[PDB]
Amino acid sequence: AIDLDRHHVRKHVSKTARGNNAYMKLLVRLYGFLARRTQSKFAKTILHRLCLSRVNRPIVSTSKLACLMKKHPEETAVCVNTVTYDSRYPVPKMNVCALKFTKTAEAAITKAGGKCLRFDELALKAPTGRKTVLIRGKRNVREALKHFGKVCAKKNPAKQYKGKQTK
Amino acid sequence: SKDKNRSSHNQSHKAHRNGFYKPKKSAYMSTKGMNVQVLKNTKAQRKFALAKKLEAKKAA
Amino acid sequence: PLSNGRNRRTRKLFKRPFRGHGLSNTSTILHTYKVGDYVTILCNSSIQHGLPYKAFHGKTGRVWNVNPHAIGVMVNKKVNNRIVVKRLHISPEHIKPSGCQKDFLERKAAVAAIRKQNIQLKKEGKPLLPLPAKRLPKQPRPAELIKGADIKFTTVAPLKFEELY
Amino acid sequence: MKEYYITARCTDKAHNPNEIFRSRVFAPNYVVAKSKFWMMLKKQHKVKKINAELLQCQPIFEKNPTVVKNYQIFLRYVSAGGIHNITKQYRDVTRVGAVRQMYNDLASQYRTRQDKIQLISITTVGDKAVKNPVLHQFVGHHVKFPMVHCKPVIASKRFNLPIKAGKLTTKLC
Amino acid sequence: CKARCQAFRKEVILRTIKNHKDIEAAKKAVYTAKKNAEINGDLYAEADPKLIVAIRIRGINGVSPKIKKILKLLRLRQINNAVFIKANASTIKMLRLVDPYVTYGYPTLETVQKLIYKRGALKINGNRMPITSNCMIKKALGDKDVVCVDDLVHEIYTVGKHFKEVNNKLAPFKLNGAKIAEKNKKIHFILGGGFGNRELLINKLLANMI
RNA sequence: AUUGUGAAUUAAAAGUAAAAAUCCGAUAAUAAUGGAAUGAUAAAAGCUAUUUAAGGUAAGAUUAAUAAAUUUAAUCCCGAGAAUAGAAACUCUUGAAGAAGUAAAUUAUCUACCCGUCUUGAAACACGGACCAAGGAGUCUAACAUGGAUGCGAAUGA
RNA sequence: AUAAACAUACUUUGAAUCGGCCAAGUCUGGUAAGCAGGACUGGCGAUGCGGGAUGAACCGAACGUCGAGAUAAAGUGCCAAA
RNA sequence: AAAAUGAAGACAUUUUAACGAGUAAGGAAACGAAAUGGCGUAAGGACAACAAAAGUAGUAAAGAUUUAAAGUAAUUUAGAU
Repeated sequence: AIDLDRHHVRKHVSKTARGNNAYMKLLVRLYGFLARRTQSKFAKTILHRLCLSRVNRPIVSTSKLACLMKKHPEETAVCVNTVTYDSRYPVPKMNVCALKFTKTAEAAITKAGGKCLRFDELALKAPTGRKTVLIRGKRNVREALKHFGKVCAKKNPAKQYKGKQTK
Repeated sequence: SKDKNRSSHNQSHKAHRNGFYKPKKSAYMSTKGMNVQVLKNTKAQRKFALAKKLEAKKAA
Repeated sequence: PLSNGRNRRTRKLFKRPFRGHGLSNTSTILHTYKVGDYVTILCNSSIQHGLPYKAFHGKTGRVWNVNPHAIGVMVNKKVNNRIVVKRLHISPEHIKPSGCQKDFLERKAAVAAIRKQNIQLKKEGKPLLPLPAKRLPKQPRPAELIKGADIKFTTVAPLKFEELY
Repeated sequence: MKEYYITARCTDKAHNPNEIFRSRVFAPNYVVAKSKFWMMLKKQHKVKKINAELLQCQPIFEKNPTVVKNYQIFLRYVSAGGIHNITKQYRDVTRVGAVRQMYNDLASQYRTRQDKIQLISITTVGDKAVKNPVLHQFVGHHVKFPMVHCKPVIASKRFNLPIKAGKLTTKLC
Repeated sequence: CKARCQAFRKEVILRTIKNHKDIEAAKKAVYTAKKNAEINGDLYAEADPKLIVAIRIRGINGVSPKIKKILKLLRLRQINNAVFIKANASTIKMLRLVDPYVTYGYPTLETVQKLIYKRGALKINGNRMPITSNCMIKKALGDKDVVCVDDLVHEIYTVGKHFKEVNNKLAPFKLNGAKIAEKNKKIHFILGGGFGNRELLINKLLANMI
């Protein structure tokens, strides 16, 4: 035979839309077409982020969008994830393109004079991406990450899943 | 029922399947336990430089 | 089956060099170590206090912190299937400056001498010098001609066996 | 078996680079011949391949491969006991031919494989200097013997029939 | 439009003529040096070869980890696989270490020509594409000033400036079977075996192997 | 005490030092003539013919000067690119009186130790198994965690 | 210098497993053992194929279903292809 | 694995390249370029002659015995009694 370091195994990268969502299937069909034809790194990025699992597409709040759009007045924030609403802080005027908008987030963005776009309108208006800012939410804020590891560790102890008689 | 005590057979073959995990770069850059006076000087300048950086931000 | 003492199997490792007993040179305590330097850990049995563990003997490490009496050294240690970072604090008596970068610092200096000439030469507009050639493994030597005027021949043949008794 | 003429020089501190080593090496090819040459240098002059340059390696062809000569070979071989020096004589028309006989003859009479024999020298001796008990009889002028019990010869493999017809016979030949 | 095909064909001829000039001119210079040295009675020392072709002789079973790594560094991962290797202190020591598993020597130009023309291939986009045109060679090695198959042959034989990049693109050759040795492949070629350094005699083996 | 052979060496003649045959070295390649396995059928970056001419690096040829030359000059020859024109559609045998293939039985050459399990190792002189049918063994409730799909999101559930 | 993008760095969750055995240009106890125990590596276990008549470990070589060739260990009086 | 094409064709697309041994063990379902592909048993909700009589059945169901066909295989299909 042949002395290979390792045998061929499936590459651990998603290439389609997870689940049976008919609309999310068409979005991947649209951006898989755009990235192949336009050969734009922006469409390759949006296509890749559309294929992540739900846990890997964390939310972005209106407060975080406002901070990132401060020095970008006429721009379009583009986050492939649900956009929630931070009720603690005001929402300025800005245009956001996202997969889904919370009822309160959509009201707040619209009431400020902004716009809530979907990814087909963004591809229709800015296919290769010209006045957009790519944004993704934080991943390590998940509480599940606290318990990972060994809680007896000297350096970075875990968080000891609560249970029988935990003090 | 005497049994074999210990053997290092096949141990190196195991340790190299997933080879020796080198530490990342951040391991070598830790500063815990440095010289006391050196940390004081570094903290003093980082506080001075940050305040100067911040007042310009407040100015504009 | 050895024991688990801190200084086991050190009859030969911790022995002082032949005719090298007593005090050490004063260069050991006078040499100045700076953070980022390369040092070699060399346990000195004559100074029992602060003796580094025998597994670090002869290991080349980097200085990461300099204290009033001790020099912090950062070396690599091998564990089950990984490599960990060990940070120590040894007195200067148990370490020694390392020459691991001795020849590298000559090549760094030679290229700097050429670069300093190149900037000047470009100021006068004259052509600039080329950088020194990189080291190569011993290359196949080229063809050559040998003048036979000063050439002598000695025949080579198997030798008749002679008894050593 | 072929004979080669090999020369080389040593370029280092120990040996001055104005002294050239020569040898005449018998080997099946030039690659084997060079290996014998390098071991002679290494075991007799502390010369190694990594610090020496080969110059020439040319075959030596027999000048008149039609004249019968009595060859004498001085060799040393290693047995179970120790190391001994032997002097065997062969009658052939080529130097490489005589060495081929010597290797075959030593492997049979003494059961010594080739990698125990070092050919010190091979020369040519006179007609009356042959001392081999059997070979001494064929060096005279009036050698004459009837080869009896000849098996009949076959022109080629074409006529090598398995079963023949009629009776069989040898030849007083 | 497609007028570049004629210009490309002309350009290839110009390169081919130039390459054969360099090979023949260096061949002549050596020949006269030997001739003149004999006239003067002097001694002429030939230059050591700069190119080596190595063939993997044994299987993939029963190899020490040190030997296993070296054969992977030389891309000899299969029995009856030949690659071209530069000659220096590093590689010669590496080939000595794996001597029982390889046989190697110094190829001739005709050996390089036949191997590249018949068994040649290139790694394009991770695909071992066999050589069928100069356009595929121009695409892969255009940045290295190798635009036809004769630049590929000339560069390998003379070991030019871009030998590493050209050689690393050439996929390891897959060869046939042949009579490996006289006794067996368990002894060195010096003893009449199969492995080891065969010097120029590796061309006879490669003749029955290509 | 006249003569014979003779390795080796030498003179003169012949010889520009490429015939053929054999041996010793070096090689194994281009080609041709017959086949085999898997295919294809189409016209060309086929092949051929006519024009000019990049080239022929020991060696396409003849010459001359000279020569242990892959040393120089001349004029003959051929000729790559390119432009212009040319050409490939076939025979025979067998088959609903059974072709090709496939299946069953028998024969012949090669080939084949008892399944399951414990075990480093069983075809084992280790254990269960006389044969057949039907039944026959990771399920349900409850708590937690990870993970993939789902709704909503400072709320979610009610 | 050489190799490396289906490279590299991983993160999470989890299965089985920790009765082993053999070889040797190796070692210790023993008179010695197809004995007991170890260092390094390759194997058998988990592994069929070609050869050694037969064989867990030896030699070549590791396996999708096939056709044609050149081979390896090793062989060429008949069984048995040469 | 990478390129190309992609509302429906179809054989789970087209091309190129590398690869395919294996005990214990793992790879749940769904995921158009599909994050392994499938066969079988029984029951529940649907669909099954698109023009107002809409799957098969006394012009012979299920079952049983065999003969052939499809599938690498689990199995399926059809004829005869």
